[PDB]
Amino acid sequence: YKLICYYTSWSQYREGDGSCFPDAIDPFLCTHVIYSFANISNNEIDTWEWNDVTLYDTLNTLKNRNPKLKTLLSVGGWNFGPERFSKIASKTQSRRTFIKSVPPFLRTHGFDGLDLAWLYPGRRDKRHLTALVKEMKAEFAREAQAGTERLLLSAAVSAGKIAIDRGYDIAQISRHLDFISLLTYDFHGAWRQTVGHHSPLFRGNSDASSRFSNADYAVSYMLRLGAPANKLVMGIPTFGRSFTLASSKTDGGAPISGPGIPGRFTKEKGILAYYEICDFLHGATTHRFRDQQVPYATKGNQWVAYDDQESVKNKARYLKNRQLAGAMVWALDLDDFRGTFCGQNLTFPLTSAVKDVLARV
Ligand SMILES: *[C@H]1O[C@H](CO)[C@@H](O[C@H]2O[C@H](CO)[C@@H](O[C@H]3O[C@H](CO)[C@@H](O)[C@H](O)[C@@H]3O)[C@H](O)[C@H]2NC(C)=O)[C@H](O)[C@H]1NC(C)=O
Repeated sequence: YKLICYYTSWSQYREGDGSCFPDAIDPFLCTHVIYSFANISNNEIDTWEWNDVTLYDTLNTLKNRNPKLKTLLSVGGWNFGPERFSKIASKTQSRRTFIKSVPPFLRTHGFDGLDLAWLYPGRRDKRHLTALVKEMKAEFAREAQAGTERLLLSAAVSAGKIAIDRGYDIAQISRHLDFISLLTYDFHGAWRQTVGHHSPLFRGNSDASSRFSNADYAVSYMLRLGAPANKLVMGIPTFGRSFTLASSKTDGGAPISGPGIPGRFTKEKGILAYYEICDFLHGATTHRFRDQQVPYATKGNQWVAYDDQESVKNKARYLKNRQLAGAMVWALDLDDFRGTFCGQNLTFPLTSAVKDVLARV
């Protein structure tokens, strides 16, 4: 079983214990660690943070302790304009340029592969996305002729049915990618004013429309569209989503006035690190959707949708029963990496939970 874990560059600037460097990663925790977000300049892959070269090296030294540990660098991300991506892949001239620039880069800094994080291609992009993948794999296959281990090529893909139909040719790209990460944790849409869970496992016998907004459907749809189970990786969130209640109503469907207040270390409205959530829980009321098998908490006018050890284990069991390749965890820096916030002196409680399920078979 694979266990793909993302590490984000910007988590280093977090104050106090929130600060996280590659240093804190247990080399034996995951099978692959993806460094989050390289950038693109003059149609060529490039660094983002001033000290990326130092961090790249810090991350890749973990491989000295765990010889089997694979690392990848990811291009794109949320702060990377989809248009910029769209622009690079349409013109075969800039595409080939971008492509040829990658292997040397990755080889210089010690990466075993590239992760494509084109955050949401549109209807006019499908054709070009396919081209990018086809050609990149071809270039990688070629570079291996030089006597070295072929570079890996993966991609983070949307879990929403509409987004999927619109910009992805799943059948095509699947035969060229090494593994696909399903972003099964962006289900509750930031568009409108209601309380809801962003990473439900099941549909839940309790609301007819938007049966497409749960991991179960997402996985079944990908399999239907032709992606091999042995290449699909289900994404599991290590963070939670917060909301500011617009009323004293706390149950499903309650009115929302806006995102929840930021966390001490995370500092972003509407998001909270799992370790921030462990602190929040004190004096909070815990609930759990039985149909969807995920929890949520409320305190004052703040409403939080998150994942605990049990929900995460549940998702992992599901993942194993459908016979998927593994799990993907978004942000090791959002889990309790120090292991000092969430009671149990355990390090990486959430990621460890997934690993336990993947490991007992
Ligand atoms: C990776 O990706 C981008 C593309 O290379 C980097 O970017 C910007 O690139 C330069 C750097 O500041 C900007 O500014 C010059 O030109 C603009 C007009 O384009 C002038 O107005 C400005 O005064 C500068 O002379 C570009 O505007 C901007 N380009 C794009 C496409 O966004 C980007 O910096 C990088 N990594 C990071 C750290 O974000």
